[PDB]
Amino acid sequence: ENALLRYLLDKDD
Amino acid sequence: TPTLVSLLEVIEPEVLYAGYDSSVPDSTWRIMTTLNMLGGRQVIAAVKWAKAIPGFRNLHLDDQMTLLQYSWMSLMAFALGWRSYRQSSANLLCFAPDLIINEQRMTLPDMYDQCKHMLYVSSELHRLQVSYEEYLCMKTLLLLSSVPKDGLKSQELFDEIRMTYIKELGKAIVKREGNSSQNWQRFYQLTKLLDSMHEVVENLLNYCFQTFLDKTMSIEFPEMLAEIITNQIPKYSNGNIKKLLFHQ
Ligand SMILES: C[C@@H]1C[C@H]2[C@@H]3CCC4=CC(=O)C=C[C@]4(C)[C@@]3(F)[C@@H](O)C[C@]2(C)[C@@]1(O)C(=O)CO
Repeated sequence: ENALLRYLLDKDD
Repeated sequence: TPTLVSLLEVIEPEVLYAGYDSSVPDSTWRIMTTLNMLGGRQVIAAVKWAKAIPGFRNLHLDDQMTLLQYSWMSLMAFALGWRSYRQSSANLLCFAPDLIINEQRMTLPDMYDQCKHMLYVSSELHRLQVSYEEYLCMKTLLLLSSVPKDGLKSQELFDEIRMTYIKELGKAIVKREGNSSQNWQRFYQLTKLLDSMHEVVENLLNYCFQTFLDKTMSIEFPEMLAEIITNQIPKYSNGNIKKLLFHQ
């Protein structure tokens, strides 16, 4: 699972 | 109205420092280790950058993740080539302003063999006298250089986005008058360099994958790189990669 990459695409900025 | 290349230019990320203490002597292990930590910070910045490329956020989230996972090394190596090309005419690698690898640092054991694939990028940018605008279009094209075997969830849209940035690269070539068999040769030459990045990346990822997997090497990778690498290693063994080429 690509937890950090998903977070960085889903977050604002 | 702002041009497409001017929109790629404003999203060009700030230069990152390696945090390298030069009052301590160099070693191959020390440099490789520092570069991986820098690499992760640079890849996190490439995610922020990709999200701001006109069209990119319109792709399915899974496609956004896929393109970033396939191309991170290509983006890292291309941007390193640019910084190195702009720094000097000499055979240097400008990883960061505080970590420039000169011909003297290249004498370090096993340093030259990994550095030469990276020196090829700046060598080609020097030789082809690549402009800032051509580079910005080429770097966006490197993000869209690989796709899964069975394509993306938004393939139709991706081919449209990719076409737009191929046209944008055309416009930058023409902007350097130019015309016309001279232009076709510039497009031929620049798209040939884009194709050779697959070969540069193959050599860089052999080093990357080995140093990641072999825990006896004690070569650390930050969360960002460890995650992408863990995901990508099986994709290179199951043939789940269609490397797009301009020349067959
Ligand atoms: C030769 C490979 C390719 C290298 C990468 C090449 C592209 C790059 C450019 C940078 O501006 C910062 C870091 C990276 C992203 C990198 F330099 C480091 O991560 C170290 C790296 C993986 C490598 O040296 C290792 O395998 C070390 O383990």
